[PDB]
Amino acid sequence: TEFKAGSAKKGATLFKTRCLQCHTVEKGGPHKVGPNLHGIFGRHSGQAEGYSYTDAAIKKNVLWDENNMSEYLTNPKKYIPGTKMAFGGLKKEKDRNDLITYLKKATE
Ligand code: HEM
Repeated sequence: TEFKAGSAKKGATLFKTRCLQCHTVEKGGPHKVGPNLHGIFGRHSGQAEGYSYTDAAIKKNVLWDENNMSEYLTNPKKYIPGTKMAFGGLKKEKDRNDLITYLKKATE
């Protein structure tokens, strides 16, 4: 145990305000700046087909679980140096918790 469940509603609104800009979550959603995230959890870093990932991502070969996702969310480039993800992070564990919740839920 190292991650706890937050508000999905709250997660939904954070995403729209901080991730929507570059990503879709729906099944059959298009990749945009960032890849479609439908089905992320269970998946390894940089394997969505038809998406052009940096070398960095592929090489990392992360198992997208809720826990990893939270560390990544605090600081992407930190986690996967060279990554083309241009996001500062989420310093608050409470905002991250909400988000992963939303994510866990909406990319399923
Ligand atoms: C919002 C805070 C947000 C989330 C959530 C998010 C998720 C995310 C993941 C989990 C990946 C890696 C997935 C995989 O391995 O297939 C990923 C990668 C990229 N993203 Fe992202 N991301 C969020 C924020 C944003 C924003 C605001 C942007 C655009 C300015 C963006 C874009 C990208 C890009 C580009 C990548 C690919 C990295 C690479 O190939 O090196 N994301 N995102």
